[PDB]
Amino acid sequence: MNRDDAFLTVQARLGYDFSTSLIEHAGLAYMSGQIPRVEDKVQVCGKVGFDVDLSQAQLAASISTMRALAILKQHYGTLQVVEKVLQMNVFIHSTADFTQQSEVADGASEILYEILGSDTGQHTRTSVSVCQLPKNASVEINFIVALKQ
Amino acid sequence: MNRDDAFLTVQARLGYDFSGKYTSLIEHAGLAYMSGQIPRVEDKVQVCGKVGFDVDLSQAQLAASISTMRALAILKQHYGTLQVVEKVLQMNVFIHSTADFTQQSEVADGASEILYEILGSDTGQHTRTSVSVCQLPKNASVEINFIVALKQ
Amino acid sequence: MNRDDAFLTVQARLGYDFSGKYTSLIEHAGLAYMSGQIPRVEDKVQVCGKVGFDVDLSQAQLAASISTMRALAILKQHYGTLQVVEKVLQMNVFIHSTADFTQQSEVADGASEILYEILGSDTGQHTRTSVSVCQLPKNASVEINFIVALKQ
Repeated sequence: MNRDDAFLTVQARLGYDFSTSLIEHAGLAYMSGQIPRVEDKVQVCGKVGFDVDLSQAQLAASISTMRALAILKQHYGTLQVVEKVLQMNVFIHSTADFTQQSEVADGASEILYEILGSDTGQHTRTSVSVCQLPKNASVEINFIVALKQ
Repeated sequence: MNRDDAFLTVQARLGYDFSGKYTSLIEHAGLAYMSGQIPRVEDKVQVCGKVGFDVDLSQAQLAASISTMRALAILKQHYGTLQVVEKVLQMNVFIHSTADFTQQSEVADGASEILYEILGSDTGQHTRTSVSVCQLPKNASVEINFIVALKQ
Repeated sequence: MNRDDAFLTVQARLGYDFSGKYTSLIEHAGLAYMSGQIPRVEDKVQVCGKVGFDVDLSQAQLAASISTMRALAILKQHYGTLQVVEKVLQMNVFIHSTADFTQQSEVADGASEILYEILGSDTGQHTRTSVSVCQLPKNASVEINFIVALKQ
């Protein structure tokens, strides 16, 4: 399966309709932080490790990533424009005893590998816990993406 | 048109003078990377405390405005004029808040609005991220960093 | 004499051996993006805990130093030598701390000093952001990421 069809499959599996947010400069796309919202309605709200568990937090990370990918696909028409996801910053709304930030971020990284593949899905990342996020969201993720020239 | 006079006007409206182990700004390949700015002006961090506890939404928006004006003053000092700005590529807003504060977007609007008023809706467009942190240098309420594309 | 010798000297001074699903470093257009580094060396996240509670300022500075040395070791492994570094464009420092900790700048100085000691006051110049977070992977006390310009 190619990148755009794989995207469609992940979108159907999650059960959401995903189809300034992004600025392009010098072959790079800078993307605003994305919370797990669709239309407006924030989809996974709460504090990870208290009222949100690890599985749900990974889901939230997946949704934020799919939103970013949808924004790219809408702006450029196809995910074939992605050369590399250079950087992914994951901010997790959690308790002060939660230590599984890597596993939560794996929920986003897996989406990248599933849609972009072994090589193009490679990315650097940072994962930290914050004490709150916009509209009580549980995860927020931003990206810098290299675009194919 | 006249971004520098607009900057001076915001400085007058806010009532602070901005024309007063790391580096504030580094340029590479036509981009200026800027260090995180807390609201320090005329010495003294201006709006200290925890948003949603001893700092309210309006004061937090002011704090965001001050951090942004600080960044613009640094740009004006390095490049002589805000006409050097092609685009604010990225603005990261870190808000020192309580665990029930969910209006991070409204706090960040205090910075974004300054960018739009001074630079215009075109050169003022920017991506942004706004998250709550549990503390900041010198008990500051907001800290903001930037990546700015430069003209020519 | 050069930066690699300085790295070995600082490594001896610190007393850890650094030569021993994401990617640590990706290069694009002459920039190396680096993942956030917690103070992991000799298969132990070193230090760990909440700064201002069970980690004091000195230990947090050591943690910041270890994360920085890790980043430098990754660059040296990828490129064979630290002579490829032109500038550390950006260093973001996230500190696991209490809600009363306000010395984030002093913690980040532990990283900045490593950069200056190994790379020099010129190549070691960097912009920086330092904020407190409420937790980190594996209960770590500091996590640091980097954007580094390469000489070309």
